[PDB]
Amino acid sequence: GMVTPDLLFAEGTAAYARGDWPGVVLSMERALRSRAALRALRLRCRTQCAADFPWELDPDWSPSPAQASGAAALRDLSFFGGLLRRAACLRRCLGPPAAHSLSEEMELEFRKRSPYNYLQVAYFKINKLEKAVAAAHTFFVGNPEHMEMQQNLDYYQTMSGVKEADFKDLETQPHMQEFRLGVRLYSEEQPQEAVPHLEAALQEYFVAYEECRALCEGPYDYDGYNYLEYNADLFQAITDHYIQVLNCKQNCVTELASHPSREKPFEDFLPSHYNYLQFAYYNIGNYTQAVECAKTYLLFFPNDEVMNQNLAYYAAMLGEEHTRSIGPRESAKEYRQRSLLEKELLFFAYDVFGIPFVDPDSWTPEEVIPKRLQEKQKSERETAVRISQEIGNLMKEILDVSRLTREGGPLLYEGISLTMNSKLLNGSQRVVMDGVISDHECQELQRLTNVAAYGVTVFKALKLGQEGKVPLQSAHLYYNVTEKVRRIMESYFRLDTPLYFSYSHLVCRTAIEEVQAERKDDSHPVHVDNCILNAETLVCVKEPPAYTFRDYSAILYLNGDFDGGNFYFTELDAKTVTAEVQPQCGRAVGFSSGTENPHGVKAVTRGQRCAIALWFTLDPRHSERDRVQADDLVKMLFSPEEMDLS
Amino acid sequence: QYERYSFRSFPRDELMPLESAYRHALDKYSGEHWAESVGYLEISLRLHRLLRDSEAFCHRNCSAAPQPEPAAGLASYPELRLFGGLLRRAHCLKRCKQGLPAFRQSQPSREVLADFQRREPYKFLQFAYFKANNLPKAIAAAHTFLLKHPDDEMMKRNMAYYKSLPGAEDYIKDLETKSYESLFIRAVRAYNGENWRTSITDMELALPDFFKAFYECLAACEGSREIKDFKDFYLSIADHYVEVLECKIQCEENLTPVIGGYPVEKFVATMYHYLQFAYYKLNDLKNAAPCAVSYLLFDQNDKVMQQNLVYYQYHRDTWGLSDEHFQPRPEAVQFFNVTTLQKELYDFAKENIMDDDEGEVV
Ligand SMILES: *[C@@H]1O[C@H](CO)[C@@H](O[C@@H]2O[C@H](CO)[C@@H](O)[C@H](O)[C@H]2NC(C)=O)[C@H](O)[C@H]1NC(C)=O
Ligand SMILES: *[C@@H]1O[C@H](CO)[C@@H](O[C@@H]2O[C@H](CO)[C@@H](O)[C@H](O)[C@H]2NC(C)=O)[C@H](O)[C@H]1NC(C)=O
Ligand SMILES: *[C@@H]1O[C@H](CO)[C@@H](O[C@@H]2O[C@H](CO)[C@@H](O)[C@H](O)[C@H]2NC(C)=O)[C@H](O)[C@H]1NC(C)=O
Ligand SMILES: *[C@@H]1O[C@H](CO)[C@@H](O[C@@H]2O[C@H](CO)[C@@H](O)[C@H](O)[C@H]2NC(C)=O)[C@H](O)[C@H]1NC(C)=O
Ligand SMILES: [Fe+3]
Repeated sequence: GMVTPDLLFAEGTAAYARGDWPGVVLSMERALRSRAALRALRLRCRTQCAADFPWELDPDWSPSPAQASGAAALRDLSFFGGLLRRAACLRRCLGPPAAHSLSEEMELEFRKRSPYNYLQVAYFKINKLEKAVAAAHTFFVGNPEHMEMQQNLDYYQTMSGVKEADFKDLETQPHMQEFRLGVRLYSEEQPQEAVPHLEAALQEYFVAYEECRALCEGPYDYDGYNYLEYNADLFQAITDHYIQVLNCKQNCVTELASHPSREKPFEDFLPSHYNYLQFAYYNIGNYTQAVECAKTYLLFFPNDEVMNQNLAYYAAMLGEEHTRSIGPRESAKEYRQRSLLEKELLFFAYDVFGIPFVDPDSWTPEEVIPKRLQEKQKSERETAVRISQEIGNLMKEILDVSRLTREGGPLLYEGISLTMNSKLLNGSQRVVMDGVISDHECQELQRLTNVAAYGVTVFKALKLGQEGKVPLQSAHLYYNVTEKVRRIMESYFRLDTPLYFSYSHLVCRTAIEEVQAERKDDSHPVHVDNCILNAETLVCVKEPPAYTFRDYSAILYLNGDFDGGNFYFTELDAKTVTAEVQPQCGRAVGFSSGTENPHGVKAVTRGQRCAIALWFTLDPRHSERDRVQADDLVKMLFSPEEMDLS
Repeated sequence: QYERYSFRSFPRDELMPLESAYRHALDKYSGEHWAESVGYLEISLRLHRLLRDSEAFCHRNCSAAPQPEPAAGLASYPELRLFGGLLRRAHCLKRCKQGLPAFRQSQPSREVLADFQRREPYKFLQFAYFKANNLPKAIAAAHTFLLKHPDDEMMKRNMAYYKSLPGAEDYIKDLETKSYESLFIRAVRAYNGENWRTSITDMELALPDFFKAFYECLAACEGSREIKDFKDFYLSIADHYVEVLECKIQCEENLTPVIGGYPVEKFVATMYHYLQFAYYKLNDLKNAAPCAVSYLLFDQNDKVMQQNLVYYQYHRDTWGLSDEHFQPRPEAVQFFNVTTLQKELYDFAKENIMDDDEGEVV
């Protein structure tokens, strides 16, 4: 009765642990139907309320001067009155909001369709072979990396009552299945049955798209614990929330075309639809529909040669008046207009507020992008092609290829000496370089961390420096040194894609000599930053409760007098030691955070050990939301401006 | 302590964060030192006033901007137009807030601003003034704190003690004064002296100043909030605006000037009443009619004004007036519309939006 799904999932899991198959099938079916009903109810309410009270717009006004503030007040009040009415109706419609809040873990286990595995096991337990093979097939389609269930449905097919047509999916959306069936069955060069299916595969898409647009208005996504010190004004809250909502809306066109069987999303979905449609239409002989489809494709990429030839050939063969008569499909035009306006707004936001965004479509005209972004993109392409030419020349000069090409860099800054390379350190993608900074810088960093303190981020250090508790020069030096280490480590590994931060904090370890009695356990078990290692299983997992976007990692030490607490690299078995690095002053160790490099830290002895750790990702979607704030703060404090108050 | 103050030019020697100066002042006050505490308290008050005026100047520059003309197609999509305009406003405000010096130091926490609005430092300031032989200043500080809070007990005893002291009978002044209240007092004094032209001039000067101050106080009222729950888009912003609307509707009565300890009611109505009486006494109906129309708009029931409005209507052109002299002034229309709309929005909101899960403790 509209009960929370995770409770039913837990009850079913407990019953399965006991082994009561009727209980588990009942619980799992109830949970799945509950989720479906909840989604349908939310969609219906949220799409009816916004249509009952249309958004109003009456901007016709020209203010007489000094009669200016009142117009702003009136406009703001009218807009917020409309908003309040919409919110009142939506709240009166929806109902009790407690049930809709669920954590991530059940979301992932719903994505993996493990309940379907539970259903197949239970249905086999109670001789329900049809539903059992249905569940097996849908789990296989969802995740095709389990040979055991392949044997399972093979053995299911061994005993009678099973048909090829019985293999029906229960989770994949209709439009994707229709499109795949149409393309596959057109691949046999049979044109007739090709036209209807694709046409159907067209319509559903648009409808499907609409529903996604109505399921994006979700709760804000705070950066973990950053809501304790959130100090945003009202007009900042609106902008941030709406920018996130618009980003999540525009992210949908790269999700509606991603099928779990394929490892990468399809490219240019709607234009490919139109191209296949026009080819099939010409083969069938519906000539006007063919010229229509060609024309509506030409609205997307206006500079394609082969289809220009095709349209010219159609127009020469056909009477020119008919070619003039028909224009492009209206729905595609409307979709393009909406998407283009949204992209323009999002790119303006990226230019000004420094909130990142990546275009999911390849058909945007280059007139909607500001100038600075164009210059940055040109520079990025230039450096990428330069790196490609350099690596090509280096390969021409020729694990050895990896050992000689993927690392070995320029070391642009002076005073840097390659101390330990990959060949000596017994492995791949490991670098140990010395003399990143002098002793003075280490001393100021140590003073900064001693004055106030395990959680001092660069942003926090700069804020405290602005307040006056900690000297400012130390914070400025911290920011400059972190940028410097980013640059050098990125340039050493010959990385074409630009590099972005993910986290950067200073820390200090203080030995407690009174709790070291019989403390034979390691300070931290050997692990990997990318995945979670299950020790004896000897297999990793890209499991979201462990960050999956961190790619490169770096650490730099500051002090040069203690004992214990070394750093070492350990093989996958978590027993043998491959290499170790002796801590000193100005030592930097860098490695890829992949599963091939498990690192380990020994326990510390008498003294204090302080160092900085850094993690870099390659995906521009995952960058800190405080780095831009820190950049703005440093621009505030050390790049002053002036404007006439008179 | 407001003598050496200038928004255009502020000396850089005393540009410290507000909390640091306030904490130093309290620590010195507990340490029995007097002169240093006096200086630091004056510094803190000046800094607070500078911050408030900087916020006002920043929020006057941005909202009062021409609306750009959009493309023809974009006019078919309302929500995008609205939020794009709002985004442009936010970007302009953020760019213009990296300007004025007062915004380049530490931001005070919410509680410091809350207590400063409550005018609490004036108590410590008056005690310090007493400990340094500055009796008129102490009297002024005591009266200034008493004006905002008239129900206290120890401050009344202190004020009675000061009044008992000889000589302290004329330095009773409000330190945190405004222009419009002084202009209103002068205008009323002139009116009771049966002088007309001076009253008209001063009162007309007073009107737009009060309108500007009220609009600024409305604008700078959209403060921050502490996040305490997660909701959907529409609800989780509607609650924020409900709180801001409460703090907004608690704004008109604060700006009301007080005389004799009894705040006056219907301030704008009193303004227009005095203006109309003076204009009638000067026999210039051409200006008299709009004032009567506006006051009758502000108060729908008054026999006296219905009577003389009828008498005005009986002479359609005897004084030589046209139909452009029976409609309200634009400014009064703006004020009345803003007030009524805010009242109605709060009334509508306090029936459906906020959850009813708290009750009176029995
Ligand atoms: C091209 O295919 C359509 C698909 O049914 C044929 O039928 C047309 O269907 C559309 C759908 O609204 C409408 O235009 C008419 O109902 C149908 N007739 C025409 C002339 O469009 C259509 O006949 C086919 N054209 C040719 C030349 O075979
Ligand atoms: C880190 O910050 C800056 C960035 O390189 C370093 O240089 C400062 O910035 C200006 C701009 O070119 C330089 O010309 C000056 O040498 C520096 N500024 C000043 C005011 O001297 C800066 O030196 C680095 N930080 C430290 C502590 O050296
Ligand atoms: C509002 O703030 C803007 C932001 O600087 C200022 O606009 C300036 O306007 C003058 C003439 O009106 C121009 O000469 C300047 O170039 C403008 N500054 C810019 C564009 O940065 C100004 O302070 C305010 N504008 C007004 C009062 O019209
Ligand atoms: C508030 O503004 C509205 C529109 O800007 C105006 O409302 C008109 O008020 C007059 C009398 O004041 C009425 O005769 C009209 O019928 C009203 N029109 C509408 C559309 O409501 C007016 O400027 C302000 N409202 C009032 C009641 O004065
Ligand atoms: Fe680590």
